[PDB]
Amino acid sequence: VPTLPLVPXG
Amino acid sequence: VPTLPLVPXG
Amino acid sequence: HHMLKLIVETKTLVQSLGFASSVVEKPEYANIKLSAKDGNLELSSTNMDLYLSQKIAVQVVSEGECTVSTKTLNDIVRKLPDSELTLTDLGTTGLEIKGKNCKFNLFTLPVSSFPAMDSINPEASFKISCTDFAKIIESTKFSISLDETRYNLNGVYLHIKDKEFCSASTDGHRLSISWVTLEKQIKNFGVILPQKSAEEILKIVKDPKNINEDIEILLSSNKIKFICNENTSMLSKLIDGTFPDYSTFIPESSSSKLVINRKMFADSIERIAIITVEKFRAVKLSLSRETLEISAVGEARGNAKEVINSSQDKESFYEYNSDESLAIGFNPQYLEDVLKAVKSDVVELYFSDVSAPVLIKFPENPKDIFVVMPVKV
Amino acid sequence: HHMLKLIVETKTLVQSLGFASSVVEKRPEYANIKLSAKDGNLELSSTNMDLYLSQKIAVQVVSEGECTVSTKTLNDIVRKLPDSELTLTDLGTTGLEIKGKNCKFNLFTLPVSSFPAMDSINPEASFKISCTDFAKIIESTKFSISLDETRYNLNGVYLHIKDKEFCSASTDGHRLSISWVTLEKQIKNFGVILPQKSAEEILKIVKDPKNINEDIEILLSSNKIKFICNENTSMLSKLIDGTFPDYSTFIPESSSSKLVINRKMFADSIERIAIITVEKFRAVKLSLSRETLEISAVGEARGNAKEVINSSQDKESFYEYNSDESLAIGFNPQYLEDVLKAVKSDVVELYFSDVSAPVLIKFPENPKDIFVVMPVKV
Repeated sequence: VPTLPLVPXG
Repeated sequence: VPTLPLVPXG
Repeated sequence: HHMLKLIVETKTLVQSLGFASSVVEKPEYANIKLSAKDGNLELSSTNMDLYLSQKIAVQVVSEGECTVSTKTLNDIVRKLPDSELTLTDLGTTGLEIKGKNCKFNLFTLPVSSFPAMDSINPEASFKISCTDFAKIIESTKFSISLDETRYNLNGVYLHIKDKEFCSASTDGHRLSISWVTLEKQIKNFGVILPQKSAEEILKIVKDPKNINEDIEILLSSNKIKFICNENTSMLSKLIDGTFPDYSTFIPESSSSKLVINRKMFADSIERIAIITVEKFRAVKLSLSRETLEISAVGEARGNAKEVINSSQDKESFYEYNSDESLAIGFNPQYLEDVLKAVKSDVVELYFSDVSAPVLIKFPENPKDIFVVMPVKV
Repeated sequence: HHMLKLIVETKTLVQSLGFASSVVEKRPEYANIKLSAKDGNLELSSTNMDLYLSQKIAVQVVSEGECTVSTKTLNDIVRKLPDSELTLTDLGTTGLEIKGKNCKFNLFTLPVSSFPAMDSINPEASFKISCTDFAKIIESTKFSISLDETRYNLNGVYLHIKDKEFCSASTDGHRLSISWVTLEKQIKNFGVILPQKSAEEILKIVKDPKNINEDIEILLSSNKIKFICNENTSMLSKLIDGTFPDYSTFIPESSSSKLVINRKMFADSIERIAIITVEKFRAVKLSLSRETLEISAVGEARGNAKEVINSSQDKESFYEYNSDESLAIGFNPQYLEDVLKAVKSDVVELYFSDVSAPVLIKFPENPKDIFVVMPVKV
């Protein structure tokens, strides 16, 4: 379950 | 909170 | 071989699965047995103390049986849009539910692991209208005890007195009795039908497909069976206890009588009751010939009062044929349960002293009796 | 003296008490509501640590004054009164009297000097938009707020003005929702994070039949936001103290294939197929080709399911996929369902890249609502 490109956090 | 004359229990 | 295959009207299957799933409430572990035979689909649901069999007409393509998860099958069928569905046990791939554009495969569990309905040698059986049976349960289900330490009050007492078939319930604070005349003389008997059994058979008799038909009731020493309108049978355990002799609970005489519009009364009780707190669920009826004041108090909450004036008008009817005044308390919930049990224009309440029960009668409904203890106010 | 006494239309008071009680919900017996009668109006004030709600309703003010009572007790009582209008009267030691034609309730009061007044706002930006526009913007973004409280800056909607666009964005790391409206007047850029509960309450207020066809004024500052919905209702809300991520970097700049599909048909099919899934693996697979789409799923120890959607230029069953290549890509069905139900649209567009890259979701007749949803491995 990959996350959106939040930086940081994903 | 009185009860009916159930015997036992009232 | 013998593998199940059938086409079924979707709407009819949804209805059946609705009844099947409410029966096993206490549910990811509950299974439903599907049996296709002789032009019918038979759906079986069961728990520790209930067994429900529903038969619906289908196009039986191949006879057979299987069991799948009740919830998964119910959830799926409710969401399919086609008017008809095909069900096919395909063995290792499971039970296939097939609509026009989609296929579901459900894992099955062996039929040898699903119990059949018990067989019963009925000592007594009779038929009453579903309307009559619905009334007797609806006038009595609400005053069952919920205290599980009172085993013998956790159901409705279904019993025969001469040719009258009656339901009674009590919890020590109120008593409800509802009965109907039977066509044939029949042996005396009394059994305590468990609450959940009563609620599920009530839902069945109220179904639009059955409400205008008959229900057969077959009794055995430890089990009761309902066959509602031929195609639905429910076999229920009985509660192992002895319902108290209620004959002394019904007041033989009264000092004063109240006739009052039922809707007006019920609405006013429930309104005034809002101010109360859990520790003191009580409304006070201050009754006189000219007025009734319903009042209540709630600690750290406030107080409330409603005034009902004497009136010969139907919408607001109030008559209290006494020169004495009487201030008497009741749990508002217990009055409300009775007032809502019967669709009647007016209701009669028979009183003695503030610590004696009220007897409640509905004039157009002579086979329904309710008794409610007061509370100190 | 100066004791409150007023006559109020019952239905209107019920409506107001509904908003007063829902605003002070928090993870109810302790909440008080301030009643203030003055200049032809009743002002009802409700507040907690995070929001202050002031509601004004026209009443027959017989005597000016104020009092406070339990919000819950007043709500429960007024909801059960049958008269079209009620009389409210502070009777001192007798409490607050609520009177219909045939019944009287007396409520304990608490001293008014113990009830906080509303704070003010020094707005960096203020503007007015229609309630329908504001409702759409929250409706399109409330559902993708994070519920993970260790991610404080994602537990709200980022309400912001960028180049005369008033926008709400929300994200939870798995999806992003963006909805905006263009403003008429020149206005400075500014952004604040409105907490979820504040968003839910103002949405409910904006959806009232008395408000939905009118306007809401919105004032933004670094430490609070204020809404004035249709003149007579004001809500002042604290903001989440954090920094919303640059969400523009989440939006795919290019896509390799595009799906156009009837929205209800798509949403209904996803929901239907998702039933077989289990909590550990909330996923549906989209197997996309030019000629067909199969939506499939598996649930461990439950079963499996597949639905076939064929290509069609008919509006009711529309399906078009402009690629010679096949694409099998999974999504959490809930996250797709939420986007599909947020916008009343005939068709929906999905723009894909890689199986591990987010999908961009657009509605062609609703160009100011944009959604991004991460896939899951299937």
